[PDB]
Amino acid sequence: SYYHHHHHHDYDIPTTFQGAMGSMPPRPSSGELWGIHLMPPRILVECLLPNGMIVTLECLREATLITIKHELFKEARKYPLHQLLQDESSYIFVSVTQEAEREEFFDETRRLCDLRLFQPFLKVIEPVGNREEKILNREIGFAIGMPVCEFDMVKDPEVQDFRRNILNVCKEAVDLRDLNSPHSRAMYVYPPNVESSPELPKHIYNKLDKGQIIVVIWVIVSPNNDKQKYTLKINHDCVPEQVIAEAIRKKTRSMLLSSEQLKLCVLEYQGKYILKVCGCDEYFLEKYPLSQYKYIRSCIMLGRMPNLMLMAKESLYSQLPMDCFTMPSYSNGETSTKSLWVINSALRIKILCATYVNVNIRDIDKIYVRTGIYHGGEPLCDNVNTQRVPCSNPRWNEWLNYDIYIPDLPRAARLCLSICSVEEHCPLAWGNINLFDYTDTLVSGKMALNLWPVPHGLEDLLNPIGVTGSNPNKETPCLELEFDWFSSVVKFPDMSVIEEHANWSVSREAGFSYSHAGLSNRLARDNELRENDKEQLKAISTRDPLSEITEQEKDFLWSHRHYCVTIPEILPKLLLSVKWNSRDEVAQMYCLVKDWPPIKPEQAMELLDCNYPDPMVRGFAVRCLEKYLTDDKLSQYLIQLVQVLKYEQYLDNLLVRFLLKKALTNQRIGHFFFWHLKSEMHNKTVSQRFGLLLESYCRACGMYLKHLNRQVEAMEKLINLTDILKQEKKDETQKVQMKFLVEQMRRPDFMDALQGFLSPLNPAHQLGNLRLEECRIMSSAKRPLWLNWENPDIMSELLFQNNEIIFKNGDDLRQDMLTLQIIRIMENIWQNQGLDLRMLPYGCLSIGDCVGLIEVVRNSHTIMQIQCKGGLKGALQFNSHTLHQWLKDKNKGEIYDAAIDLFTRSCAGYCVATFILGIGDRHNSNIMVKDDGQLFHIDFGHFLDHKKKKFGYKRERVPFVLTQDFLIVISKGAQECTKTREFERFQEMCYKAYLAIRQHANLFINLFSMMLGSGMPELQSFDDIAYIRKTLALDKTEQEALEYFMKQMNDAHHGGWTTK
Amino acid sequence: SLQDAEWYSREEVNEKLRDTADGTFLVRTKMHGDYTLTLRKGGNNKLIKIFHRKYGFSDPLTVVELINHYRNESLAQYNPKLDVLLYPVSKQQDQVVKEDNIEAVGKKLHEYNTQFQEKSREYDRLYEEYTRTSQEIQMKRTAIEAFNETIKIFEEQCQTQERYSKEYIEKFKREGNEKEIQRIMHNYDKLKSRISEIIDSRRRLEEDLKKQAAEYREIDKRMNSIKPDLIQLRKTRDQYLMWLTQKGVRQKKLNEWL
Ligand SMILES: CC(C)(C)OC(=O)N1CCC(N)CC1
Ligand SMILES: CC(C)(C)OC(=O)N1CCC(N)CC1
Ligand SMILES: CC1C(=O)CCCC1=O
Ligand SMILES: CC1C(=O)CCCC1=O
Ligand SMILES: [Cl-]
Repeated sequence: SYYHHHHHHDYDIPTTFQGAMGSMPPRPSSGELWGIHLMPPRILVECLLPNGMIVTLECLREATLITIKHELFKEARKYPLHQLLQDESSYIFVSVTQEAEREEFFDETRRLCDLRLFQPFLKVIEPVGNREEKILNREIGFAIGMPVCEFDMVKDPEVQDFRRNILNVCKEAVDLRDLNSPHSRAMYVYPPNVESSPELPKHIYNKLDKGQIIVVIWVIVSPNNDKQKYTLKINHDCVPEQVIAEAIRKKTRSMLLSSEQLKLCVLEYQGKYILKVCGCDEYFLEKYPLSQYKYIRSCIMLGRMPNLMLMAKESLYSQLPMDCFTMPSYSNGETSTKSLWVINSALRIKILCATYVNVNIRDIDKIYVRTGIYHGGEPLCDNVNTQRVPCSNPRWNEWLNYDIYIPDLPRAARLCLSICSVEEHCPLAWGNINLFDYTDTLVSGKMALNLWPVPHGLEDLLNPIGVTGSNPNKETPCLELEFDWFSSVVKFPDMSVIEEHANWSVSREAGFSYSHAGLSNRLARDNELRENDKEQLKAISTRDPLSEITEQEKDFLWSHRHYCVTIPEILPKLLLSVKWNSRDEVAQMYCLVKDWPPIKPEQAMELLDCNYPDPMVRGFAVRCLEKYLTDDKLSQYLIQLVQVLKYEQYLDNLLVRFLLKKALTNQRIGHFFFWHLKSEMHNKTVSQRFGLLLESYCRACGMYLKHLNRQVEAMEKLINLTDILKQEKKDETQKVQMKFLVEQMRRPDFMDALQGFLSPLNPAHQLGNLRLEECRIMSSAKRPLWLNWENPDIMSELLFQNNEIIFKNGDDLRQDMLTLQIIRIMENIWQNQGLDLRMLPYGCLSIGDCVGLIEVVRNSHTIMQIQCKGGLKGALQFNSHTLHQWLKDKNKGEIYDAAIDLFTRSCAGYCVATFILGIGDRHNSNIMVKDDGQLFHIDFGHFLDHKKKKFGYKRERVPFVLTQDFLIVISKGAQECTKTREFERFQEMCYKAYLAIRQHANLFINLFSMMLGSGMPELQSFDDIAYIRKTLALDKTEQEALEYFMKQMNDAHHGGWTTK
Repeated sequence: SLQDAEWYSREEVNEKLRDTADGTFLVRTKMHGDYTLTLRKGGNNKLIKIFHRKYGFSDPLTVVELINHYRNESLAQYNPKLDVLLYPVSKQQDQVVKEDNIEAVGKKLHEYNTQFQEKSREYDRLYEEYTRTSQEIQMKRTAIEAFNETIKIFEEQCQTQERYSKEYIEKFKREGNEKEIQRIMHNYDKLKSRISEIIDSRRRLEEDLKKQAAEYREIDKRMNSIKPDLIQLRKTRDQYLMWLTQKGVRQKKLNEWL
């Protein structure tokens, strides 16, 4: 009587799922030889000789091409026509690779497994393409992962025009480098790792003797071995030069040197050295206050005494090799064509036939093409075609009639369409086209458009945030169509022509007369506006991007568009208040933007999202970044910029040219600029775009291409390895798997590829030898590898003797990537505005399709481990105090007081960020505490309450609920923690924290706006972002927000939160 | 009636206006203005302020009075580019089996939400197979190119020896002819049957490609028949939850059903 004896007949258990052993889905991608992850340890390879003879060598997987060539010509003696062969030296190996291109293997030190051979065979030939140096485009196409020759045979002129034009940028960067060489070359390679502000927060400053630090300068003599401390006590804001002098002073004071003789010895010795950070490739190369470099300010906060090293400039300038940039092997219109403004007709578009429509005829009645014109928002009434020839061979030969005159199309206009099913309305596929091409030319003719599948979150019919262009996947709904042909290529009008039409349109407003019905959209006030109006405009200015503007407010804004120049930051709102369907209006907005005041980058980044697709706009936006955005602030927001490239109409554009230049000016920016582009290469919305761009970077970046190629190879090894652990070696004991992992890693190709390279998490840190005994597979079902390298620095000891990072094939890292980045920003916001809350945004990097690197924080345990270890023999109930007891066990004396302050600071910050970002429910196995008492969250899962997709609504969840465990520790050790001054303070941190992040809500909204570009199901459209609008309470006043927050925090805890 | 007008925050307005037709509408800081007509046009939401001191949009000032007139009329005459209040859609006791039980409407809310959440898994499940299949397909196509490209090298290799080999039959001949040409022919016979294998390999991939491309269509086919159910199930579930939130507040009681 449990189930009312009701059977489920369909239910079948015998191998019925993704649920059973429910983890790890990222497949598939292939490795060493076609159809197999890891080639056999001994393998037979056919060697095709120039005499036509197939001799077949059994040789080792790990065998070098020098080894294999040598054995081939020893074995080719035993086969006929031996006299027809040259010396082995007059030959090179060639074979067909897995990218389906015939690579000539020039670097014969490479091993048979590392070549990606498709089938195991090699062909012998004399070296064609006499510029061998040039056919190290393989370097580039390994770094990129698709061969350079795959671009060379692309028809599309835009792509080919991109490739040739973008070289402007590459030359200019390379020129900027070799300018004050060797200094500026070192400046490229080793840019100063520096906070944006020289100013110091009051809480940092008080951890000194009214502005003094103790440093420790290190120096060496012979052979290296012994080094000598020289423990200075300098000012916090003195430059590296000064610190270098004082070290030398102390070094070279003597009883045999006078006072003057010392000073004269100082000057000669001084500028022959520069400061290195002990333990990693970081250097202090320009006049910044010592506090400003990030290693110092970390050392101040952590209670550490910096360890710098005196480094000979010439021992450094030794290790910089020359970049030597080479121009590649790949090195208009008929006049009077048109003003688009001559064309005297409406828009109409012919919808011809969809081919590959995959639908149940039994389920669906009828199908039709929906369409519309867009600019982010839509220039006219959206229209469809009739529900003709439903399902089978869907064929309409209609002209759709769009009520917009062709002159009124804006430069950035786009047709967005979608095939639908029938109130049973329901999209099947979708696809968008730019109504102009890259050469400004109106689209006229026939276009075949292969469509994209309807994603998870989108219920709407049409999807105009989606990417412009046809789907690279052929076998998909191809809906072909026809645009109107006007007996001439129609081009978009020149800025010289628009600049005049605007200057006229303004003069025509000056003669329009008195009372005007719908005055709404023009002044009437003239030079003297109302005092009440001029304050209503600054009110609109202050509101966030997601507080949508009303038609009154838009008209209002537009009517005082010339006063809006006094309040530059209004621009985002003004632009959205333009009727883009009116060239009279638009032309004027082009003149406003032309010399509108520069604005701060955090506000000019709003202008590069999908709601601002215009060129003139996004120009101004880049113009802002060129002025203000520092090399620091760029590398914080780099992700949000690379993502935002997706929203540009054409390959060649000012943002792409800005970032590329910066990436080649700064090898740190470059390093992440590479990996973020390389990350998304699997995604066919950007494969082409990002490939092309990555080609440019890789051609221009100098030696770092060789460094990246190594990093790249390390990752591939690890992907291939875990891929086997996750497929063949599933259903084997840890013991069996671990033995497979070590077996593999001991092979020489793995020992080569995984040992001597740079951490992609921070290419400062080198990775030396692998310590395999500390290498192991974690307990997770994804089979993350715990990897451990010997830091090969001179001063490993002084920083960390062992580096270790987790490689995790399986999980889409890029949500964590973001939330951690968001936390990193929230920290800097709080702290630089004086209030110490210590977040630990641990490093995370996605380097592919659910493949990535997470930084291990050493000495930190899950609350669960703290309670597993601290838990009494008789399995009954864990004690709430065991956290607190464990923490005392680490921190004892005056130390204890400080560790609680940290735990109380870190906990307050991690409460507020969590509530605001709506991240996954916190619980004992995803919260961590460090020995020194810093608390921090890991494994965030989803972010903006993405499980509100299932039900949701006004859940406004508290994800970090402070159980007793936490409260006890906050209030030393008392009964009824809820009622102490220790906990009063806590609350006031949380209130001051929440309001800090609430007054920057623009930034955070914007950061999420810009991330819509990536295919995170968490960020599908602006309403996804809108949760943060509610959580911060931006509709209300700050006092109402404070009480809302208190309320929200009170209810989850059930008592604790209401005074002030 | 001004309170209980059928149609009478920003975010949950949009989730009610989400997936409705051209012409659909409803009404919504105190300092800013009073009420806010949120009219939908072609997928985007036009907000229009109602100022009160009379109620109105701007000049012609002479809440329920203002909205009824326009229901007959277009908003183009007040403000130029609004050539569009036809659908006052804000009822949800039209269907919901009219259930005045309240508790049984709550049970039904779970029922549909389970059926929905069940359906959203199968939809997510198929989207992955689709995208894995797209990947496995193009990986197959790129292999085929390499298979052909390989064979070209082997075809060229069986041709390459025909040049040198049959120059090294005619010259000499007598000098170990049977002992020589045998082991040149053996090589040549190993070479061509190897081609015969590689072609037989590639063929076998292409038959698999069509079976893949077949399955691929079936994933899309079944995706598109799960989508419309998934919309209407979701849309019925919003309305069953609206019906509840009308009568009794109980915002926290919802969580067990959902
Ligand atoms: C030192 C500091 C963490 C501020 O440096 C960065 O700005 N980043 C940006 C994100 C990268 N993944 C790590 C380095
Ligand atoms: C040729 C290629 C770039 C694939 O090779 C490497 O990845 N490496 C690592 C070992 C070599 N000795 C130096 C460069
Ligand atoms: C047009 C506007 C927007 O920028 C996002 C889509 C819905 C809106 O109201
Ligand atoms: C214990 C073993 C394993 O490693 C995964 C679950 C099933 C097994 O046989
Ligand atoms: Cl961690």
